[PDB]
Amino acid sequence: NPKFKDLRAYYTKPSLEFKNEIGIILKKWTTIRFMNVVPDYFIYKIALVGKDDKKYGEGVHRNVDVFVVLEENNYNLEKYSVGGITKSNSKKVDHKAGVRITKEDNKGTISHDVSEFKITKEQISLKELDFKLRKQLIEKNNLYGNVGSGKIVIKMKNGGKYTFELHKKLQENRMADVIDGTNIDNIEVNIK
Ligand SMILES: CC(=O)N[C@@H]1[C@@H](O[C@@H]2O[C@@H](C)[C@@H](O)[C@@H](O)[C@@H]2O)[C@H](O[C@@H]2O[C@H](CO)[C@H](O)[C@H](O[C@]3(C(=O)O)C[C@H](O)[C@@H](NC(C)=O)[C@H]([C@H](O)[C@H](O)CO)O3)[C@H]2O)[C@@H](CO)O[C@@H]1O
Ligand SMILES: [Cl-]
Repeated sequence: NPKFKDLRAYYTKPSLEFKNEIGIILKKWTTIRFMNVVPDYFIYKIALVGKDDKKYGEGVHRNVDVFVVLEENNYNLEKYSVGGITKSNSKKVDHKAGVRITKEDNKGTISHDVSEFKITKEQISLKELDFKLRKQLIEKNNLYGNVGSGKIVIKMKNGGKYTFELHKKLQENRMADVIDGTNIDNIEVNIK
């Protein structure tokens, strides 16, 4: 009940997608480092968390895509987002993955729904997957209305999996983890 409010608000935030941009990293001036992205005359500050800190050194980084979710921060920054950095596509991707949703309402009834998640990137961040999928589950399945727990599992063609626990926000460090979008096989969602 109480926890759903915060999650529903976060996962209904607006997002932005920047592709084929350049990232600019200057000397560390605070506790976390940032990649600056300037698509159209405003500077986006992307926190470098988890694996991204060692992945991007000072200087210019070409072929950068960013999945952006602006949010509040303790650094006094106006256009701040965490993770979501990937390598731009070498060429167009036109792929898709079936989503299988099992939901048990607050009355015990078990239902099923299906959707198709469209994949247009070779490399996709767990940030993007987690965010887009939860937003879809809120809009179409009322996630965080009556029920707000369970899991999203991204199943890969090689047998790998990536799990997002629905009762809390995706851990920040994992927002920088990236996977092969073309190798996503299907997605399983269980809400309870
Ligand atoms: C304090 C904190 O934020 N710690 C996180 C780890 O999360 C904690 O430990 C977990 C075991 C769990 O108890 C969680 O609730 C805690 O916050 C985090 O560990 C990942 O947690 C997620 C669930 O939130 C998964 O359990 C993940 O295991 C898997 C996965 O299913 O997603 C296993 C899977 O085999 C593996 N896939 C491959 C191909 O290797 C994936 C994958 O490594 C991750 O999804 C990539 O993000 O992991 C736990 O690893 C941990 C992940 O690095 O980060 C902080 O330490
Ligand atoms: Cl695995």
